[PDB]
Amino acid sequence: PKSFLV
Amino acid sequence: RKPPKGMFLSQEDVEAVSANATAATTVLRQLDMELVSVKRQIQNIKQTNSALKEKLDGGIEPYRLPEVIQKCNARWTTEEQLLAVQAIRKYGRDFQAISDVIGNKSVVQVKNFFVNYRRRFNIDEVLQEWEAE
Amino acid sequence: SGVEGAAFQSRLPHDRMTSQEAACFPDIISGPQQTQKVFLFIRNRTLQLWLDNPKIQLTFEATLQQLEAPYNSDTVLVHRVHSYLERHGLINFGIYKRIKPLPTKKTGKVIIIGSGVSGLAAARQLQSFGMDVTLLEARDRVGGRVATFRKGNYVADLGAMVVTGLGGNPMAVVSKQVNMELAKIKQKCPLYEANGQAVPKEKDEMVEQEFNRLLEATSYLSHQLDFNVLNNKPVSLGQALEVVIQLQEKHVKDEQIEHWKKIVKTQEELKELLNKMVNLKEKIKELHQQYKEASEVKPPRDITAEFLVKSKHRDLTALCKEYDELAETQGKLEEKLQELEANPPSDVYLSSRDRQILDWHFANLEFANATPLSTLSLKHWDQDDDFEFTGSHLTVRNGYSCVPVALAEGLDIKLNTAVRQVRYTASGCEVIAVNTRSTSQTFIYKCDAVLCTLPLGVLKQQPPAVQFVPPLPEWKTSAVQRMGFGNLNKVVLCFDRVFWDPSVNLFGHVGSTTASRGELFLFWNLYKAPILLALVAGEAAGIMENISDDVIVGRCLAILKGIFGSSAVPQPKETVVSRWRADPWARGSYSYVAAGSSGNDYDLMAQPITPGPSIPGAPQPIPRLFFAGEHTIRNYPATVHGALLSGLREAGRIADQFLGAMYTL
Ligand SMILES: Cc1cc2nc3c(=O)[nH]c(=O)nc-3n(C[C@H](O)[C@H](O)[C@H](O)COP(=O)(O)OP(=O)(O)OC[C@H]3O[C@@H](n4cnc5c(N)ncnc54)[C@H](O)[C@@H]3O)c2cc1C
Repeated sequence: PKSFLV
Repeated sequence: RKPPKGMFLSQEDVEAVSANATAATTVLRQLDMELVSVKRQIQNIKQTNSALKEKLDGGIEPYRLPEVIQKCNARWTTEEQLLAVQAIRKYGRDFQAISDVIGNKSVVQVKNFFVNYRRRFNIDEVLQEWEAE
Repeated sequence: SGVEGAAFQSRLPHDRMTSQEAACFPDIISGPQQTQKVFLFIRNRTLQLWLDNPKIQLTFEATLQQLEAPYNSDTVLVHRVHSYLERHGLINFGIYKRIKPLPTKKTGKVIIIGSGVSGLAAARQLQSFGMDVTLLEARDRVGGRVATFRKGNYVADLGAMVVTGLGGNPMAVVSKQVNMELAKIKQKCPLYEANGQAVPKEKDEMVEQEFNRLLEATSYLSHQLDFNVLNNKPVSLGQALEVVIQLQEKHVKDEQIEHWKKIVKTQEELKELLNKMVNLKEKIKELHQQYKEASEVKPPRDITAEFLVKSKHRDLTALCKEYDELAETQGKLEEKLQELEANPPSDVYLSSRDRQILDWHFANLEFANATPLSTLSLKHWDQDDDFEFTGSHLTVRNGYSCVPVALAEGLDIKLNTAVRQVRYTASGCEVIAVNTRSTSQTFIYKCDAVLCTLPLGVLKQQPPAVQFVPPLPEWKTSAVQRMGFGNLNKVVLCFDRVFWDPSVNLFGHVGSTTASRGELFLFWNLYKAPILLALVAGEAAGIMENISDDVIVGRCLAILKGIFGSSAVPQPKETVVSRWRADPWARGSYSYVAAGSSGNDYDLMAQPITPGPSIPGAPQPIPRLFFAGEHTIRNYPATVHGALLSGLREAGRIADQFLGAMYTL
C-alpha cells in the first residue's frame, strides 16, 4: 500500500 | 477545494482530453499546429516591419526648420492683419495655427482679433467659405 | 502519553468507546457519561500495564491490584474489561510467560489452513483460550510470505522486510517479545540514469516535487472533480496520472500560444504605426519642397506670397510635431517587444530525461502497491492512509523469519500438508489435505471450525487449487475476483566486500523506457554482511519471472558496474531470485485496491460462512468457515501487522462462538 513508498 | 500550485485542471479540460480514445493527442496537435502557424506569422510581420523601418531611415532630419524664437507683440501691423485674414481663410477657427502663422500674436489675441475686425474684414463671409472646402 | 498513550499504541481512541466496545458493553455506552469515563480509564490503564511489560501475562488479579478508587471499586466492570481485551488480543498476545499454566483439558477443535503470520497469530490465541488447534502448512516452513534467506552469515528477507513505524504497531509489542534487531532506514536515495551518472540535486528535487504534485492532482481529480468513471469502466490511478500530465502539457502549450499571440498584437500594432510614420515622412518630404520653392521667391513679395512661406512653415512644423510624437510611440512599443521576447514561458512540461526520472518515481509507487498503476483504484488505492503508523520505518536486521518461527513454538503444525478441499456442514467440518512430497498420500481432518488464511492469490486460482464444499457464496467469490492481488520480486546479491556507500541505505536506477521502469529500479543495503538487494516492480515484475537467474544477475551487475566502476564490482558469491507470482502457495505478493474494488471488499473477505441446515426445517446453524489474512483487514491490508491483527481478530470471534462470550453480561 501507500506506506511502502521509499 | 482547488488544485495544487502550478497544476492546471479545469472541469472542462478534463472532459475535453477524455472525450474519446485519442482526443488527448488530437487537442495537443491542434495547439502544436496553432503554435507553428502563429510563429511564422510573427516572422512575416517582423519582415514587413523590417522593410518599413529601412524606408524610415534618415528620419526627418533634412526636413527640419530651425526654431523661430520671437517675442509676442500687442500692435497689429497692416502686414499682420492681412496675414490673419488669409490664415482665417485657410484654417478657420484654429486660433493656434493662426497664432503660429503670424508668429507674434498669442492664441487669445487671435480670438480678440476675431471680434474687433469682425465687421471690417467680413470674417463672417471668410469663415463660411472655409467650411465650403 | 501514559494512560492515553497506551490507547493510541493499541490503535484506540483514548476518550471514546469503539463500535466493538459498544457491542460488548451496551449497558455502559448507553448509560451515563461518568460510567463511560471510568470504563475508558480501566481499559486504557489495563492496556498500559500490558504494554509496559509485554513479556509476561497480565491476569485479572494483577490488573485489579494496580488500580485506584473509584476504578477498583467495581470488580465486575474490571473483570468484563480485562476479559474483553484478553479475548480480542489487545492484551496477552504473541509470545509471553504464562502465569497460570495452560488449562488441563481442551474445548473445541479448530483447523487453521496456513501457518503464515495471520495463521500462527490466531493459533496461539485459540490455544491460549484452551482450544484444540492444528495448523496445516503446504510449505516445509512456517511464515509463508515472511521468508528469510540464510546461508553462512548472509541474511536477507525475500518476503516481508520493513516494519512500517512503531507508533501504534502491534509489531512494537512483538519486537519486545522476540529478539528482533530493528535498524532504521535512512531516507536519502540517490538516483542514477541508464549511463551510470547520478541525477544532480537540481533535477532530482524538481522531478520528485512534480511527482508528489501529480499525485495530489489525481486526488483532486477523484474527490473534487469526481473523475471516477470513464466509458462505464472505473478510472485507474494510471489513467488519472496520464490525464493530469496531458493537461499539464496542454497548459504549457496554451501558455506559449497566448504569449506569441500577445507579440503579434504588439507587432501588428507597430506595423500600423510604421505605415502612418512612412506616409507622414512622405508628406513632410513634399511639404519641405513646397516651402523651399516658396522661399526661393526672393523679396520684396506681396502678402499672399509672404503668407505662403509662413503657411507652409506652420504646416511643416505641425507635421514634424506629429512624427516626433509617433517616434515616441515607436520607441516604447519597440522595447515592449524586447520585453516579451526576453522572457518566454516554459519550453516544455518535461524533457525525455525528466520523464524517465519521473517514471522511476512511478516505479517506486508500483513497488509500494506491488502493481502497475493502471490497475489501482483511483478513488480507493490509498484508503488505508489514515491508519498509517507513526515513527520511522525499520528493517529486521537478523531476518524477519525470526518472528513466525518464534510464534510457531508450542504449536501443532503439519508441514508439507497441502489442503485440497474444505467441507463445512451444520454439524461440523472436514478438511482434506495431501502430502506435498507424495501427492497420493491423503489426510482427513475433522473440526468444529475452519480458519482459512489462504492468500488471496490462492483463493483466486482458476481452476481452483482448493475446493469448497459447498461452494463459497456468490458474494464472497465476487469479492475475490474484484480485489487485486499484486506482485513484487527481490534479487539477493551476496558479495565479499562492500563497494557501495556504507552510509547510503538505498539507491535507485533509472530505466530507459516507461515499459521497463520497474526493472531493478532500487537497491538495498541494510544488513551486516555485504548484501545488496534489487527490486523488480510494476509491469516488469511479472515478465522478469520468465527470465533465468543468471540473466537477472547479469543485468544486476551490468547496472552496478555502471554506478561504481566496471572493475569495482566483483562476482556475487551467492544469488537468490524470488518468483512470488509463480509460487503456488502465494500466486503473487500481496493485495492492492484494484479499480472497481474498495475497502469494503476487504470486509467481505473477513465475513465468515455459515452452512445450510442438515435436516431441512432445522434451526439456523453456527458459522463454521472463517477467514483471516492480509487481505481481510480493511485498515491494514498488505502487511505483516495487518495479518497479525487479522489472526487475533478471528481467534477472538471463534472463541466467542465456541467457548461463549462470558464478558458481555
Ligand atoms: C516481496 C514481499 C515483500 C513484503 N514486504 C513487506 C514489508 O516490508 N512489510 C510488511 O508489513 N509486509 C510485507 N509483505 C506482506 C506480508 O509478508 C504479508 O502480508 C503477510 O506475511 C501475509 O500473511 P498471511 O498469513 O495473511 O499470508 P501468508 O503469509 O501467505 O500465509 C498463508 C500460508 O498458507 C500456506 N498455503 C497456501 N496454500 C495452501 C494449501 N493449499 N494448503 C495449506 N497451506 C497453504 C502458505 O504456504 C502460507 O504459509 C511483503 C510481501 C511480499 C511478497
